[PDB]
Amino acid sequence: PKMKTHRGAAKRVKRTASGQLKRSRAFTSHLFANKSTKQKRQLRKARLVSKSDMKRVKQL
Amino acid sequence: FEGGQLPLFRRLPKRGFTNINRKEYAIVNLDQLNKFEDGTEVTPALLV
Amino acid sequence: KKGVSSTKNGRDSESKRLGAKRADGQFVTGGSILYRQRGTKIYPGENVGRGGDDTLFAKIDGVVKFERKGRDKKQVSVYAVA
RNA sequence: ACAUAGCAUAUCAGAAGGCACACCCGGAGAACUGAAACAUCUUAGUACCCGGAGGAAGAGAAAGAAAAUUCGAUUCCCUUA
RNA sequence: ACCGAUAGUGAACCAGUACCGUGAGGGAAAGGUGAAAAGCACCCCGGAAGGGGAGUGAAAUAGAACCUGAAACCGUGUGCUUACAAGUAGUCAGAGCCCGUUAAUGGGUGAUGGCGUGCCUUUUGUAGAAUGAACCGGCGAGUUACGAUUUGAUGCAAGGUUAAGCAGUAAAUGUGGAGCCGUAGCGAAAGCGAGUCUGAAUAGGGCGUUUAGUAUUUGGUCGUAGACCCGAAACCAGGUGAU
RNA sequence: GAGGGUAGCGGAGAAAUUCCAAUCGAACCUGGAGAUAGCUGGUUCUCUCCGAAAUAGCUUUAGGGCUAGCCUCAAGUGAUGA
RNA sequence: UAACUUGGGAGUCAGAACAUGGGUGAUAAGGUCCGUGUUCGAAAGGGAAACAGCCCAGACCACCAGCUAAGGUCCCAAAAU
RNA sequence: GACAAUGGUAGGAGAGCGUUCUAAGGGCGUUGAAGCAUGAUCGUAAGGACAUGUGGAGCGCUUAGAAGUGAGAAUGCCGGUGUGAGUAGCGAAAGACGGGUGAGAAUCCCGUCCACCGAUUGACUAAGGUUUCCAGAGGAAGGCUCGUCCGCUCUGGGUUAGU
RNA sequence: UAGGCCCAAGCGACUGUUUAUCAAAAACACAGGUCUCUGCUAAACCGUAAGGUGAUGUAUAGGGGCUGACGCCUGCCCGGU
RNA sequence: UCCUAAGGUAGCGAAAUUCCUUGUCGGGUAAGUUCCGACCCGCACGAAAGGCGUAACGAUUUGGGCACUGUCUCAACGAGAGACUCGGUGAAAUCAUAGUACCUGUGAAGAUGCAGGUUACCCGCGACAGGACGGAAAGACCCCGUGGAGCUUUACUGUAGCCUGAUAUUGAAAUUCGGCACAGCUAGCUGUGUUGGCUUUCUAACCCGCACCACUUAUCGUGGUGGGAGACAGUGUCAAGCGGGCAGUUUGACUGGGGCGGUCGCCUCCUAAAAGGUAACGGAGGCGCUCAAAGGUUCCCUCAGAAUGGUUGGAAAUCAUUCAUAGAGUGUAAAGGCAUAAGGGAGCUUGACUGCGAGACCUACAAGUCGAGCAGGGUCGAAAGACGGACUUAGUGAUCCGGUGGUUCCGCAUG
Ligand SMILES: [Mg+2]
Ligand SMILES: [Mg+2]
Ligand SMILES: [Mg+2]
Ligand SMILES: [Mg+2]
Ligand SMILES: [Mg+2]
Ligand SMILES: [Mg+2]
Ligand SMILES: [Mg+2]
Ligand SMILES: [Mg+2]
Ligand SMILES: [Mg+2]
Ligand SMILES: [Mg+2]
Ligand SMILES: [Mg+2]
Ligand SMILES: [Mg+2]
Ligand SMILES: [Mg+2]
Ligand SMILES: [Mg+2]
Ligand SMILES: [Mg+2]
Ligand SMILES: [Mg+2]
Ligand SMILES: [Mg+2]
Ligand SMILES: [Mg+2]
Ligand SMILES: [Mg+2]
Ligand SMILES: [Mg+2]
Ligand SMILES: [Mg+2]
Ligand SMILES: [Mg+2]
Ligand SMILES: [Mg+2]
Ligand SMILES: [Mg+2]
Ligand SMILES: [Mg+2]
Ligand SMILES: [Mg+2]
Ligand SMILES: [Mg+2]
Ligand SMILES: [Mg+2]
Ligand SMILES: [Mg+2]
Ligand SMILES: [Mg+2]
Ligand SMILES: [Mg+2]
Ligand SMILES: [Mg+2]
Ligand SMILES: [Mg+2]
Ligand SMILES: [Mg+2]
Ligand SMILES: [Mg+2]
Ligand SMILES: [Mg+2]
Ligand SMILES: [Mg+2]
Ligand SMILES: [Mg+2]
Ligand SMILES: [Mg+2]
Ligand SMILES: [Mg+2]
Ligand SMILES: [Mg+2]
Ligand SMILES: [Mg+2]
Ligand SMILES: [Mg+2]
Ligand SMILES: [Mg+2]
Ligand SMILES: [Mg+2]
Ligand SMILES: [Mg+2]
Ligand SMILES: [Mg+2]
Ligand SMILES: [Mg+2]
Ligand SMILES: [Mg+2]
Ligand SMILES: [Mg+2]
Ligand SMILES: [Mg+2]
Ligand SMILES: [Mg+2]
Repeated sequence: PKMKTHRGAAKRVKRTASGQLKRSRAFTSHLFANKSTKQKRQLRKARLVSKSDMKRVKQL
Repeated sequence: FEGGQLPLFRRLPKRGFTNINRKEYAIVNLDQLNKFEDGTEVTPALLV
Repeated sequence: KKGVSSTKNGRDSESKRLGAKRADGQFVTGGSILYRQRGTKIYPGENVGRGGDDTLFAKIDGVVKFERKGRDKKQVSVYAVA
């Protein structure tokens, strides 16, 4: 039976070598510091892709 | 599975939607034409 | 086999990392952090600017020197020259 | 009371039961387990039970797919994935 | 490139039979004389069973518990050795007496000295008075299909590659280019392109560009299947039982 | 003593959690079924080279796990390590 | 004589005693809890009568060869009455 | 010729022997194959040989494949054999003697004497069990001993209804 | 072969039954007492329904609690469920 | 006097109930924690989960006498079965290999095996029970598992049943009481049409475990006839409330073993061993905000106290003079800072901005803070410059899902 990816990978985009998350803590409270609200861009995931590179394999 | 601690794909939020018509042009670069001659045409019946 | 009294406090804070983060002599870069404190234990000198009550950080390139100019006060300067 | 249930004779062989119940079609239909517990979910419309046929049953001759220029009943195999 | 009697169906053998259960239902063991029955006429001890001769046969040391006959284990005379001794049974020195080898710095026995608390699992640690084994045989635990990623191999090179089917010693070879991956990325998307994206910005940033991918396979490891074996109380269906 | 009835989510009980084919806080026999087991026990041939940890963070988590830390081959960079 | 970057494969998350700086305990423990070293775990030998943790020292195998460490030198038992 | 290195668990990395089968090449086998027993031999290990017995018919060696591939532990499974051991136990109780049979007699058969139940160890009927019933013959196995005997084996027989 | 007896307390009134196979009792039943439900296809049960028990019975009779012969007796609170 | 719905009457009372307790006192015995009678000082008796007494009865529980005896001080001997010796037959649990001594000591802290002594020739039968942590059951006690069962309840979510409405089967007639659509008059009434309900009243549906007749000789059943109920019920469909009768289920961890008590994240010291780091149920404290000015800027000023006197006298609420280095103050707890003020006033104003960010520190990850300078628009200042919140460090909560305001974006033939 084919390897079945699981669809928590609506949350990551394969760049050309590494993953790409979207930075957490978005909504539900903005009683929070102003230059920290300015941090809303995205980063590539760290080197814990060791623990997940058999889960997101067919997004390629 | 981090052992009861919720995994890495529960903290990160989801965004996007794909499409229903996402016309994917077959992107031929311009360098590949430097092989043939007579300059007649390039053609979706010939460039295949 | 008797019921012993209840303790009261426990309850520590976490930590913060303090102290020197670069040292006398080496070569630093214009954003780096020299020293940081919850107060003013080291004043700034030339080419070093304070932050929000913390994190004496070098303005521009060079090497660092520690220095005193009063009887108790101490300051940090960076000279870009080499 | 008029006829019908009812009742009495004579013909007929139609049925019932069994099957390898392997495969199929409808009726009815659990839980152990996975989620590191568990109730929506999933194990699964799976196993047990019952009904009817066949050497194959079901589907089937567009109130369809499609969007270009359209081709064309149903079933099954590979890709779409 | 399936097993050869503890394997293979439970069942090679007058098997779902003996046998256990009131019942529903469980459920074994047990193959081989020789080429041919030529299956020991006769003689002897004994009531017989057995036995020694004779006899058949290449072989009865092949006698119907029958080819081959290993170990535990119970025995028979023997070469060395033992009744003043403290012992996880050996090992290393070494006397005396007996035997002569796949002929080599020879084999067996051992009066006396040093040295010394078996094995496995489990543990911070074990001789452990922690567990496990009576002993000897036989059986008995990382496997396969499908995928994903990795190095090692081998074809071809900006290209590599066939699926189902159809022909064909159930021939692994011919055709089949539907598809997949790669040659270009960025952004949620429209769209743009060697660069886009956020952005008022040609400012600054994140991800790219300068080229090696691909098909099959030997390894290591993951996923879905029971997925290293052996073990639970317990749940839910469908029935048999008031002797 | 002879016939008979009541059957598991049930039956019978002068009530004890007693009895139901040497039993029972819910009988037995098949089938789902090789249930699950973060728990014990077991895992078989030989030799070379190198060879640790018993800690940190977070968890219905404390005898379990995931990541960093410490070892190992294979490539590189190569003077950064003592 | 290492170090670091990348990529395959793990195992550990039940530690213990000594020597010292400390909390708790009663300047009690082979106690518990941190720092910091060593050894054992995963290390056999020699000494401490025997004795995982103390003292010397790290076993590739042979030989009926010599110096030495820790501890010792009348006898059991190698060496000075 | 040097030069250094070689304790070791969990675990990581290489080189290796052996077992069963197939493919190809090349052999040994009634002048004695595989296994079995014995031996002082050879390789660094797993292991490889060679003579001699027993054995009566199908095996090696090189290369290369594929795996149901290796045993000392699972209160493992099955089949054998022991230790305990000539030890505990012979499943209530009154027998003694003579004769006979017999190869063999405390145990079987005949006699006298003795004891034992006697609202039962007596005489009958149903329930069950299914040849155990009787005669003749036998001694392997059964009977907690023995055996000539039997509820066991062998051969041949036995049950009659109008009430 | 055929009964030991007396005095005096505690819980049960009694005869009876029970944990086969460690408990025979001070437990359970019992006649009596009392509250409440039930007007006849009765309520209450068993069954999904049909059927049946109650009952071929009719409130002086049925099912359901709680006490346990007889004697003297059963005091106070309707805020709460 | 305070509160409750009321506050325990009768009768018993150190009892099957009395902890302190062998309560004190009287009988019984010389001696009496148990028994008997009384006391009330009922931890915590009490009136149908019944109180107090009761002749008869019990294989009942407790105490005391008499008759009697090997129960005992104190054992002895007789009879029989086994045990023992010989002939017959002949098992079993167990078992790493064994030629298996004792002392003191060491050790996983209780030795047949080890060190040091001491004492013992080889071999069997009859007994005894101190060891071999002897055998027999993968300890039932305790504690763990995100293991199961059975039971309970105002745990959560459900369900068999039961009560009540709507609407169908389901028809006729009347009385009324309405709202709504119109007219006319004095907010309110007449007619006037929709239009719901509400009471009744019939009769063909339906039901009658309702009597008679036929199938038939029959309590079921079918059919007619007469009666009684009657558009209700019974039945389906949808909706509410009842619902431990019955089912699947959850019920945390830390812990000098567990429940009990207390804790669970952030901030600040100390322990912490002069970088950072560093535990314990070790010692001390806080927080889950507050401020339109207590934020930004430009100027200017320096304190709490100690004296010394002066209408009122707090010892001390104002006023001056002098000596005052921080002994005051900083919205909040502590440490580190501050007299260039980062403290106190006075004038203007919103930078408590938008798009960002080289590079660092911390770190498993997610997070977390510090940022020179760049553009657009400003505020204050003469200008140089400062300003992307309060002297720092606390004052908070992933994801998923939903709401509101924009949007050059998609919007499943085309719009
Ligand atoms: Mg064989
Ligand atoms: Mg047979
Ligand atoms: Mg001959
Ligand atoms: Mg032999
Ligand atoms: Mg000794
Ligand atoms: Mg270990
Ligand atoms: Mg021992
Ligand atoms: Mg054992
Ligand atoms: Mg009966
Ligand atoms: Mg009970
Ligand atoms: Mg009973
Ligand atoms: Mg199983
Ligand atoms: Mg299953
Ligand atoms: Mg090494
Ligand atoms: Mg100490
Ligand atoms: Mg330490
Ligand atoms: Mg070491
Ligand atoms: Mg020694
Ligand atoms: Mg000595
Ligand atoms: Mg080694
Ligand atoms: Mg390996
Ligand atoms: Mg062979
Ligand atoms: Mg074995
Ligand atoms: Mg055993
Ligand atoms: Mg004896
Ligand atoms: Mg005689
Ligand atoms: Mg009969
Ligand atoms: Mg006999
Ligand atoms: Mg006979
Ligand atoms: Mg009684
Ligand atoms: Mg009562
Ligand atoms: Mg009473
Ligand atoms: Mg009221
Ligand atoms: Mg007294
Ligand atoms: Mg009294
Ligand atoms: Mg009352
Ligand atoms: Mg009462
Ligand atoms: Mg009685
Ligand atoms: Mg005897
Ligand atoms: Mg004897
Ligand atoms: Mg000791
Ligand atoms: Mg001793
Ligand atoms: Mg003896
Ligand atoms: Mg004894
Ligand atoms: Mg156990
Ligand atoms: Mg009728
Ligand atoms: Mg329940
Ligand atoms: Mg706990
Ligand atoms: Mg405790
Ligand atoms: Mg420090
Ligand atoms: Mg549209
Ligand atoms: Mg549309």
